[PDB]
Amino acid sequence: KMAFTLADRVTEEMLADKAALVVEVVEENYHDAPIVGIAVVNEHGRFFLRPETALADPQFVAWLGDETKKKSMFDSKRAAVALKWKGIELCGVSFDLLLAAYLLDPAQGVDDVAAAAKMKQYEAVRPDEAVYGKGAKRAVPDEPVLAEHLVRKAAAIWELERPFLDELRRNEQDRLLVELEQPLSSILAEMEFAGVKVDTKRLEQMGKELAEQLGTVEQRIYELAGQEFNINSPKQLGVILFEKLQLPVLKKTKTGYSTSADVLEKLAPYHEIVENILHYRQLGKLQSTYIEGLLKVVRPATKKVHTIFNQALTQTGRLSSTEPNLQNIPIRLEEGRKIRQAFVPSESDWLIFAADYSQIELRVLAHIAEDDNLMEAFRRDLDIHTKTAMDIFQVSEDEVTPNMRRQAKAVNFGIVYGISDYGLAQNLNISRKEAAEFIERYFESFPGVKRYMENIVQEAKQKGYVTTLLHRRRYLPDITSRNFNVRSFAERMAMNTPIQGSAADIIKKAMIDLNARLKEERLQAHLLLQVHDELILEAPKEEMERLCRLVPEVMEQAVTLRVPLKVDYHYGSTWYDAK
DNA sequence: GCGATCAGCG
DNA sequence: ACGCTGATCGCA
Ligand SMILES: [Ca+2]
Repeated sequence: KMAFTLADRVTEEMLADKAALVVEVVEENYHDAPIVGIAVVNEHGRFFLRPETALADPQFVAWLGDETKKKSMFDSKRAAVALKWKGIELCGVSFDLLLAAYLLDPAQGVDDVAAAAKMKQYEAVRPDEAVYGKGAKRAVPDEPVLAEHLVRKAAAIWELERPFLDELRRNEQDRLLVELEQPLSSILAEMEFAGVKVDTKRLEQMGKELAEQLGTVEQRIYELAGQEFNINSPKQLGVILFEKLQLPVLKKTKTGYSTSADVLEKLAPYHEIVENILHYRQLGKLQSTYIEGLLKVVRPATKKVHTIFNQALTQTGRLSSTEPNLQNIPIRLEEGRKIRQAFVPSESDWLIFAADYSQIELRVLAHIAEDDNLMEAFRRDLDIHTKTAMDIFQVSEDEVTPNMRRQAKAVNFGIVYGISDYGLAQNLNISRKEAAEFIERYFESFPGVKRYMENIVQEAKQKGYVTTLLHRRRYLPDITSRNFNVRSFAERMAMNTPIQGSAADIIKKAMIDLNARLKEERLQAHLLLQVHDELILEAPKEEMERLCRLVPEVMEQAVTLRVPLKVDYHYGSTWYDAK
């Protein structure tokens, strides 16, 4: 139905200096994945190209890499990385429909060109899943069906750029797309392609050691239970704990007895089995997710893992990381933290360098709320988390353990983001009236935070959404819900999204500024990971000392707030040492 | 496939 | 009855 040239070679008119481009990669993980087809729509027509012809044509390759040839795309990072795996560079991406749709309304869950086109009443294109199918049935269709689908996706991109930019501009989000998210996309593509090298001999050794400790704990559980059972089975675990052993029931799930760690911790006074269950789950989580899981996704020839940072998924503007998730590598228990010893530089005599923001969301909050005491606290470079721990546990500063700090940190964000007296009581193991008076007290010291909580909720009711400092947006239609519970979850999102999203805006700007600076100074250091407020790099050891001044400065100057930004930084031979 | 659970970020 | 996530596993 749609007209296009099914082309056997590349011609000059496919290389105009503006086009909609589709480089189709069907597999979810696009690392080292087939490119199944190419479409180009421009002023001279609509063209389908087979990748074996276009990607071996030197003039098409030059066009891909020419930054003065502008491409409109959907999910351009996916194309850029699949092309990098083919040894081909993509430059000149000036519009990315996925990131435009994400910015306009992250709740759409826009995952293909069709879902984005629907936002503008454009429906002359099919959903990807209708063309390829799902699951075992998923397949690349016959070439004429493939070619028209790719041409219709590019025809859509061609038509939708203008209405999407128009609405971005009305939302004050046009520079957010063109100067933040699209430059970031190219940077994430370099980080993903570069990968992180893994010491598989060390991982494998930790795996055999764990499997031994697992059995020993597993046997002691069976002997404390007086029988054998599937310790991972909540049916059986619940039966053992709360029927055979008659331990008190403190919580239920939709499906039975809860055995979450906070329940198990409150049962430690009653029976010794519960802490063995705890230790068992921790060892098995390390084994399942971080030894075996990692080794599954290590590319064996290079010993690299190549994550995918999803840039159009979270409702706040954060990234997430998938397959493997390199944003939740263990750190807090020393047994788990050692897995970070298997993450190593990718070259001899290079080192890992990790820099991260100190208390970023509370500094953002002090700026946005304009709370005098909170601003004054960060002007003094106070550690609110440690001060809060001192108060909670009635200890001196030197007595504050890492445990108490991250516990006090959960109270600090709990209170600003709407924890109730009940939940704070359960989290702190204190009475519900103490919990409530503690909350009254903290708002006595930070009344400007309290006003911000009330003001932001009123502003979401009036406007229908909340924004971040760089104008990221999140609609909250449930804020006017008649249902008490639904409305409440929406109010807590109103309190939290502008703070967490602004912290996301800042580190994203930090990454763009950092890359420009590294390039300007002609350094080999390059980014490997982002972990929400943390940047991890690797670099030749000859560069460590320059990076100790460069990276913190770049991150601290990314934005200017009414309080300073603070950055800590470490480097070492493995990710474990970069602390 | 989903819900409970737990690893991380604040 | 703080918010944002992803992987694994049993299935009440
Ligand atoms: Ca931090």
